[PDB]
Amino acid sequence: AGEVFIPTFGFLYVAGWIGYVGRLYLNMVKGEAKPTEKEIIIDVPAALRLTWQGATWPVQVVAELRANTLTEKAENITISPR
Amino acid sequence: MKNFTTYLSTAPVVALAWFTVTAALLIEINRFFPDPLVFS
Amino acid sequence: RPLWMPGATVPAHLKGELAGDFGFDPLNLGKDPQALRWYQQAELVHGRTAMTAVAGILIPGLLTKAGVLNVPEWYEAGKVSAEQTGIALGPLLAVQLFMCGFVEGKRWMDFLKPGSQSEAGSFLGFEASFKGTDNGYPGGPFDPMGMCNESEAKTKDLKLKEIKNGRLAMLACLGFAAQYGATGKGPLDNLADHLAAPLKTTFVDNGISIPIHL
Amino acid sequence: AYGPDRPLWYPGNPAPAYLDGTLAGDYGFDPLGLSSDPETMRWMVHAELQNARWAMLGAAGVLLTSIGAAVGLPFPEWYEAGAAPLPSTVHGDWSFGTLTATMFLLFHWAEQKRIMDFRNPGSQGDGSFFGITDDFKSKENGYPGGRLFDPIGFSRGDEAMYKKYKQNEIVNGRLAMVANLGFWAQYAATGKGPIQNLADHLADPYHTTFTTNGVSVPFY
Amino acid sequence: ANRPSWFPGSKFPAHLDGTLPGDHGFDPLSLGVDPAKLKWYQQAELQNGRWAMLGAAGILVPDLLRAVGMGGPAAQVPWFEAGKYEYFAPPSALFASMMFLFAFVEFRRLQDIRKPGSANQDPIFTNNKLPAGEVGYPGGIFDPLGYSKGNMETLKLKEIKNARLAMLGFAGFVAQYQTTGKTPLQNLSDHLANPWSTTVLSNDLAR
Amino acid sequence: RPLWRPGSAPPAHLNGELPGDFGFDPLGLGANPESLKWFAESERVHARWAMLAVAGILVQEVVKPDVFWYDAPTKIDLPFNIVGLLAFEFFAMHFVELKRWQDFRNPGSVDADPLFPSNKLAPHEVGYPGFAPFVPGPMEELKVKEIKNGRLAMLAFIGFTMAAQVTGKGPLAALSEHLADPMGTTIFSKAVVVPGQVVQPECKIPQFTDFQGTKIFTPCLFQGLW
Ligand code: CLA
Ligand SMILES: CC1=C[C@H](O)CC(C)(C)[C@H]1/C=C/C(C)=C/C=C/C(C)=C/C=C/C=C(C)/C=C/C=C(C)/C=C/C1=C(C)C[C@H](O)CC1(C)C
Ligand SMILES: CC1=C[C@H](O)CC(C)(C)[C@H]1/C=C/C(C)=C/C=C/C(C)=C/C=C/C=C(C)/C=C/C=C(C)/C=C/C1=C(C)C[C@H](O)CC1(C)C
Ligand SMILES: CCCCCCCCCCCCC/C=C/[C@H](O)[C@H](N)CO
Repeated sequence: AGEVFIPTFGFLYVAGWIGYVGRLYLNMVKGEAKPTEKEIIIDVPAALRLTWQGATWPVQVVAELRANTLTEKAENITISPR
Repeated sequence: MKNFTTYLSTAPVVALAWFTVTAALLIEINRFFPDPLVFS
Repeated sequence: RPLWMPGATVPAHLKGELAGDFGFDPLNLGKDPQALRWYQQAELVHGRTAMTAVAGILIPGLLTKAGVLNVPEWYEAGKVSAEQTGIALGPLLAVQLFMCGFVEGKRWMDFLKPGSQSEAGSFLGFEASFKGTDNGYPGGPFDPMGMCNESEAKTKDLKLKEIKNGRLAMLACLGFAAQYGATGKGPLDNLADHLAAPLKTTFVDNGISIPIHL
Repeated sequence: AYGPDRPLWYPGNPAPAYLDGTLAGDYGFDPLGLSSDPETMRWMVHAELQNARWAMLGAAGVLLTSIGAAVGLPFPEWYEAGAAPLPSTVHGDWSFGTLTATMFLLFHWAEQKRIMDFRNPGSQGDGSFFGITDDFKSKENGYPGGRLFDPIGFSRGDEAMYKKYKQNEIVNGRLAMVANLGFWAQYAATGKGPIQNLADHLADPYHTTFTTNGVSVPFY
Repeated sequence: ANRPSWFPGSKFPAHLDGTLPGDHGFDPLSLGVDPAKLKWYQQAELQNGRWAMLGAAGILVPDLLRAVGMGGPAAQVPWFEAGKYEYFAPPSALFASMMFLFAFVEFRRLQDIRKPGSANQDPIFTNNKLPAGEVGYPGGIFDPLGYSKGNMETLKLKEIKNARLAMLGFAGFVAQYQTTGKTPLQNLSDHLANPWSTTVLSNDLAR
Repeated sequence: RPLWRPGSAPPAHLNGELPGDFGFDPLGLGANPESLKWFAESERVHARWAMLAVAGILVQEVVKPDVFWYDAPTKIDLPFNIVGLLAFEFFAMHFVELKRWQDFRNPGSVDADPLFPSNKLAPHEVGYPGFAPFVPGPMEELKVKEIKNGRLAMLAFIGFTMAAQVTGKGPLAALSEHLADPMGTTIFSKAVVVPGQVVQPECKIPQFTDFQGTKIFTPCLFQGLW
């Protein structure tokens, strides 16, 4: 199990951790004044207050699936003309 | 200092820092625990 | 209100209401009201299970180390009982899963729809008892001696005693596992060895807690 | 200090705006504008009121143990007073690993309360710790006055004496910090430890300088 | 200008006003701040005390008779050894019988802590019944010598004080036996021989 | 008001009400009024204990000149075991100290016989219990004599201890040694620290003095800074 198997989950946990923390920050700067100027000059303070929040990302991600908040409504996403 | 810290927060500077820490961590890990092929 | 840390900023969704609300949600996990409700039930279940388990690992041990019983170590009783009873692991576990699954199913649906198990006609004669009072508090068949019916402040005391004792028991179980994982001995053994030379027998001087190579 | 016309660092050069002169030992000395931010000033002031205080205790030790070792009294010099065997205890014998862990554990508790009050003033004074309230309050940043931290009542007494005392602390602390670099740099050049270096310099003052020590001046 | 203080010169705890018998204002850990709990805790002092008065008179007495020699081989058995001493039935049977007996008296008494004045009545004999009494003080048949008229107040402040002393006494007997490993009278005699060197400190230092 | 240094100015906190006030607070210790009140109790208690001690040390040298006051405990046969004597001493002192302190905490609370309420000490000032069967002269005059005598005694004790560490004898023996060679027994004549040299007086006190089989650590006060 130590080969590939166990290592698989290890990456998945950190991978989802990185992704979840990123979306947490993105969705906080969205709304805040000029959200485009907090992507170039990163708010290191708030970015450092969201890193540990991704430790229990699996618990929070599921709670969002079982609440319909992880994804967006299909009638609010712009789509290319068919 | 408010505006120097603003510069040290810009994407290029923050990425340079984050990566250096991550790289050094992996280097130091292999330095003390070398040849990590399997999780045993 | 007492807080997990003096000066710590209380979240917002943790308004003093749940038993043990010390304002500890650093990673804002219980932000969702529904999530908080399920987590509340999950906590109570975890604490109650741990309390009835650490009592089955410490109590039986303290009496074995006092000559009263002969119960084996918690990390060895499983095999001793298996060879003692003779029941195969597979069959023993499967039966347990089915029984636990049924009781969990009823509690699960009662959360999904509060006070639903008391459906007229469901459990032959007993459905009424299967009503429930508040989230993780199925008053009625449970709590028979009616200790949570005295006043509205004996409930709030007996409920802070369940949570603080549970949280402690839950951490105690984690400790016992880690203690044996590193020390390789029973919990009492670890405590006795520590009290012997308190300043020379800690997690630091175990060899596994901190693999000091440098 | 404690004045708009307080003596400055480079007579002539004007003092920084953030350095008004109120802060203890203010001489308008921030060439690289490190404390340009007001919040940075508060943190830097607290940090200085932390390094200097520890430095002062550390200097008192390197000087008392050294004075002892020179007079003859069995005292290991600051540099070799770590390999010295740890003393036993009624509870049991001391282990380096446990000693370090216990030292950090205790420090974490105190540091948390100190920083928490620094971030949230009066936060510790909530009777949470055994009812201690005002004693856990902070008279000023870096000044945790009370009946547990200022027992004699210098702060509670004459403010002029308190203010004067505040200047003494800052000046003495800055000196101790500089002195400490000495104790370390004189060791990492002479290899003898202070009070032996003071004794050598007072026996041949002209031929016992930093220049003649091998490490300081490489060519000489 | 109030009740005696456990430590003269100290203020009385707010919850401890003086209504309770023996209310010398002593609750440093604020254990009985809750009035509802103060009510339970009060009854528990009485029961724990009354039972310890009998326990102290159940250890000192047998040893006293044993010391005088008046006590039989039974008294010659130390209290911390009476358990092994044989009688007629094994230790288990005695405990089980006392349990069933206790269940009736205990539950009947509880009916009074829970609904005050709802147990005073002979179940077998409707005619027989105890008169009204404070929860904790049964009276009636429980006071055959009829001392419930002659200064109940100071006879009650006599009980709590004796009870508290008897409770500390049973603590001393166990603690002394826990360390000295001897009967209470033996420890007392060891003291009255060299009292300036048989103090707990000297004994524990020797240990 | 007489001042410790004629021509000096007494600190504001020392307006002068406490007996024996001489405007002496160079470091401004009793700046806090409550702190000064405590220090005042400390000064009187220290003086009274020191006054009894200094006198005892001198007497125990006129009567029994053999036993040295410093090592008297190890040179005297206690009628009772130290453990027993210490035990009784602890409870005895603990009781008086508690009642003594309670008065300072809440004045006029412990001013009564707890065993016999009939007995009750009359109203009194803190630091002055009320035991004044005989007062030879004005109370304040005697108060000043008590504090001046006490302050002198406290200084004398430190002198007794330090002299007992530099020399190895008591106060009377040391004074005689001075009276014999006055210009060659002074501290200057026995210890000199020059910018290059360090002559410190030998510590005549064994680092550890065994007592009844238990070696008791007896350190020479800051032997390193003499
Ligand atoms: C918060 C940052 C973030 C997150 C959560 C995601 C998430 C996702 N990306 Mg994406 N991406 C990102 C940044 C991010 N990306 C950036 C910066 C780039 C430009 C290089 C891309 C370019 C990219 C491409 C081309 C594709 C995706 C795709 C995907 C999806 C496939 C899952 C996967 O394996 O990841 C994939 C991630 C990558 C391939 C590269 C991104 C990896 C970086 C290192 C993570 C970002 C870290 C961020 C800087 C942290 C910010 C923290 C904040 C405090 C500053 C997934 C949902 C795939 C897709 O669309 O699926 C349908 C795909 O085709 N991404
Ligand atoms: C419902 C009902 C009904 C009616 O009402 C009546 C009644 C019957 C009464 C009820 C019942 C109830 C119950 C069941 C309860 C339970 C409880 C418990 C068991 C707790 C525990 C609890 C438990 C707990 C806390 C635990 C604890 C533990 C601990 C701390 C431990 C510690 C440790 C560690 C880690 C490790 C080492 O090496 C050792 C030590 C050091 C030792
Ligand atoms: C009030 C307060 C308040 C604050 O807040 C806090 C604090 C301070 C903590 C508190 C205090 C408390 C206390 C002290 C308590 C105590 C108790 C006791 C001791 C009891 C006894 C108790 C005791 C008791 C019952 C006793 C019992 C006994 C018995 C039955 C019997 C025994 C015996 C005898 C006869 C003899 C034989 O041969 C054997 C036997 C059979 C074995
Ligand atoms: C055996 C341990 C006893 C510990 C000493 C007494 C318990 C200390 C508990 C501290 C709780 C806060 C201290 C007192 C607070 C006040 O009385 C109010 N309850 C809180 O404002």
